[PDB]
Amino acid sequence: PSLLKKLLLAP
Amino acid sequence: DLKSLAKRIYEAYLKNFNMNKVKARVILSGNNPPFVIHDMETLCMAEKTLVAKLVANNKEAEVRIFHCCQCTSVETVTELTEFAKAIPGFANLDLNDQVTLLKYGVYEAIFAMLSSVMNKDGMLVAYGNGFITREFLKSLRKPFCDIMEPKFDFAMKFNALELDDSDISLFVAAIICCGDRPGLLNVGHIEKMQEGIVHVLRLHLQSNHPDDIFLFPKLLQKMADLRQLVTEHAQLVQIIKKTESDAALHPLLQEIYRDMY
Ligand SMILES: CCCCCCCCCCCCCCCC(=O)O
Repeated sequence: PSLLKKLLLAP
Repeated sequence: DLKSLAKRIYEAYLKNFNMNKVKARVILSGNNPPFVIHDMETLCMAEKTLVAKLVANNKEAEVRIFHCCQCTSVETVTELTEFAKAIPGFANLDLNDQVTLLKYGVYEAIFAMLSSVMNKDGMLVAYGNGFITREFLKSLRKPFCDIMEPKFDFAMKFNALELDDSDISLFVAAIICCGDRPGLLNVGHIEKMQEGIVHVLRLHLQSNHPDDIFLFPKLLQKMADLRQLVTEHAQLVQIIKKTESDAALHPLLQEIYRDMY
């Protein structure tokens, strides 16, 4: 749930 | 098939970065011409036209400039994440290893790619619509005058290699797919993926630059140089954080810098 992981998960 | 890996990485680079070296050279050669920022008057003019929302209310000019620096980095991290997701094999890595590779690779890739918008006199900013002079950045009060000059120094020697976008795309992929980053879960798998990309880079350079028999080891050294450049940059950013209370650090960049070096 980190900000970088949220970028990676963005569709 | 190795040609296919190179082509797929080049295509992913052209799709995902707003600036590439051809686009930058068209602008720097002289619709939408770049506004030149060479002093405080022209900084303030540029701000009102290109980042109007930032100054619609102001904090020292150096702090506003550093804010724009960070905003550029945040945008480039997004571009690098999308690029990474299109690197063949990257999406098959453990999600947490993907995060780790981005964490440790984005600023090395940022400063490598920054070279494409730099010449000896200045650099393109704001999606190609501003050109800020190297002397003006040197003129800023300490510590802010210390941010960009080492990046210009790196870029002048990097640009003398006369790489094109097909080279740089593979170079940036190799930066991201580094098996020796701290905290990786599947080192062996990442080392093998990296080996594949580095293999394609070596062959591509042999074909695209038949005049320079050392170009591949030159670029291996540039990767090492970029690691040192980033460590030093992180140290300066920490000085800014503790001594420049008005210079708010963006939370994504804070996350990248945390527990890095
Ligand atoms: C409107 C003029 C603004 C121009 C300000 C300069 C933008 C330069 C972009 C280079 C970013 C260098 C990165 C330093 C900040 C960071 O640590 O992410």
